[PDB]
Amino acid sequence: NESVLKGVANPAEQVLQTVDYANTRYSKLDQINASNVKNLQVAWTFSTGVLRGHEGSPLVVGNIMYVHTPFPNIVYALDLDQGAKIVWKYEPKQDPSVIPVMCCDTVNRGLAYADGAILLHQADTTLVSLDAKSGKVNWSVKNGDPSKGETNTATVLPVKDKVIVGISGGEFGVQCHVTAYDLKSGKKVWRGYSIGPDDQLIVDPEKTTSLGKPIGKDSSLKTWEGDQWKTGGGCTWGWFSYDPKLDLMYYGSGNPSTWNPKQRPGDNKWSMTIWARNPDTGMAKWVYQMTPHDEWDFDGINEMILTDQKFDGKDRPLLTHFDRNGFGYTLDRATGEVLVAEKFDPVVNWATKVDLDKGSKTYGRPLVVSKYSTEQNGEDVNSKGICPAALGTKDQQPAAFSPKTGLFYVPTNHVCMDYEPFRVTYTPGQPYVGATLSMYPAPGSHGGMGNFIAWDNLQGKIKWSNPEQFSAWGGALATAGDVVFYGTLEGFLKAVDSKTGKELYKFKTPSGIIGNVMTYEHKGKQHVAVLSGVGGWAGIGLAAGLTDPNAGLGAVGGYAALSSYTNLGGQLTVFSLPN
Ligand SMILES: O=C(O)c1cc(C(=O)O)c2c(n1)C(=O)C(=O)c1cc(C(=O)O)[nH]c1-2
Ligand SMILES: [La+3]
Repeated sequence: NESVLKGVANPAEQVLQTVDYANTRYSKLDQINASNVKNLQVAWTFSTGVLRGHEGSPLVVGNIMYVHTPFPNIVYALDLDQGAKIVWKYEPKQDPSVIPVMCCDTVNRGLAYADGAILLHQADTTLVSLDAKSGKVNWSVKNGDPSKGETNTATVLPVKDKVIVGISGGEFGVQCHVTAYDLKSGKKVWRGYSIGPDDQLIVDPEKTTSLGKPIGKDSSLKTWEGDQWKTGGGCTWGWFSYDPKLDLMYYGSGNPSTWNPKQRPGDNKWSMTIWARNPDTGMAKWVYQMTPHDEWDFDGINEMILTDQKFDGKDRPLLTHFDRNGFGYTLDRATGEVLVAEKFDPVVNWATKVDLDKGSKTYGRPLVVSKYSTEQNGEDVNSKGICPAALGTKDQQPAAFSPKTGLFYVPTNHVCMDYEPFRVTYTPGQPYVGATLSMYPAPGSHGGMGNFIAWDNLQGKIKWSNPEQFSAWGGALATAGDVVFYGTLEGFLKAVDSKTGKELYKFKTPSGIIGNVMTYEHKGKQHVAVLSGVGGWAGIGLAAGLTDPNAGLGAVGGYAALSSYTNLGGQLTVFSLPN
């Protein structure tokens, strides 16, 4: 919406979970800079009343702050003028039957502002348009059916007069998609599935290009066996980006259906894929699969950061993406050409490289190492030592980009995995996985399970790396003060120098941080806020109460030592400087 581009142009606000349309997570505010951020103090705090994992960030439109919670996804409206008083509250009624049909915690990744409305996407696949000034419901529409195992954890993207939403359920045999709804009415406009026939994909077989060449007819059907694409995954629970000058929205598709690759032969397109659609029609201009025929649940849903940098001496419209498979891709967001494809964790061993030789016969595909391939090791065989784990080198936590340093600040994981697939039959509403996993720190390094690194997307190198004891599940934020903020799983909100990488600030929030750090400006003064509350997959052992070491799909026993640093929580902490 034009109401969104007016909010991105106001650095005192945050009208999107992604900061800007380009998903850069870079704020122009420079009141809190590298020279005074040591003096940062807590201004005020606010508890949400909800436990489990708190992802996302609050929005601040004008002088009103909007805070969301995990299930049942309550929306608070705090009057920043009235001392953070609750002006209106939206407590939705949802079926508690929806919690067990969620892969990995009851999380919700935030709201969005458009045309005076607060857009909420509930866990039960219900899209609600709430009035920003009163909280009254403008319209409610159900995007899916949790009876079939279809939930939602992602945020929405408002573009022009439409709202594009995602759906979760890659672990429940869901044929996922992305859906555009009317902003003023909530009517369905177009629905672009990630898998299936060409009409359901909304793809031009002669004009939609993959790796520079047309995708052809039945590009996705010819890579699936029989009717298993109807339960084929490729879900869309990540972050959405948009370039208005190109009229293109970008997102990533999730894992292909079950975790047993033997019963799912073929490339399983277009799961694990970067998409580029028209917001109005849904027509894909170009498309690129990162992990063909997945064997490790390397959901390719991570954010698509749009930047304009000089590549080979030419100013190119770029697209950088830090995938779960451990590779940081740098693409031409206009054509879809893959320029760079390197590992942003040196321990990644599942593939030797991503073949980018333009006449290699394997152009654009990762060279799968047979030692760490679960399909080659076969069903009911434990593939030991695969790095990264199923949670990947980087999960839902979004990375940030600083145009001053030209670097990407990505909160990474450092966990490897034992993987044993087995055959499973599909029942609607029941999980459709077929794998028993065990996670543990990488044998190298220092025993830590996380790193906060700086990335150069034009040569594919790590400029500097900061270690972390546990994984870095919190979204990062870079500012014009040469600072980057991110939260640790032990509940620490850290600030590092954009160029050097030195820790400048560290404060203990009440719980582990899996949400994204945000900043805003009220009465002329910059504040930085973050939601605390450990959860997601890293804190599934604490959030779900699991005690088995293999429960929670391996992540319960992988983060056992997390319990001696944090409990469950639901707090928002706001920081500023002494007046
Ligand atoms: O394919 C899917 O349907 C889906 C959904 C989610 C989700 O909705 O949160 C996750 C995953 N997959 C996944 O693979 C994963 O590792 C994961 C971690 C988290 C989290 O909250 O930290 N969600 C999800
Ligand atoms: La998944």
